Amino acid sequence: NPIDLTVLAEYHKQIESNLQRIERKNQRTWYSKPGERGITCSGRQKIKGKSIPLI
Amino acid sequence: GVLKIVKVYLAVKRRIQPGDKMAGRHGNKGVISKINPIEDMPYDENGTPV
Repeated sequence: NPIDLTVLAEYHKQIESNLQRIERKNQRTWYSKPGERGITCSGRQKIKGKSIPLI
Repeated sequence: GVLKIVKVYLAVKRRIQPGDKMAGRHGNKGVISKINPIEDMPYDENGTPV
């Protein structure tokens, strides 16, 4: 009877597999490719300036 | 890379003030120097101001 952390490896593999499934689904439906027509909108984001003192 | 876009239009109303550029159709430009009241105007003999 030596020491044992097989349940630790199973738990860590379960965490890795569940996180890989969720992140694969999110990176599947957020960086998809639009088809035959192109990007149907535009980003249009612009940043203006401010008056920032320097004390 | 983008999830959703919100587009917001705005509308604003600009009156006139000393500094704007008005000009006829014959090439005679100008910047509005002062903005006088009514009673400091040259009126004719009938009373109507200019």
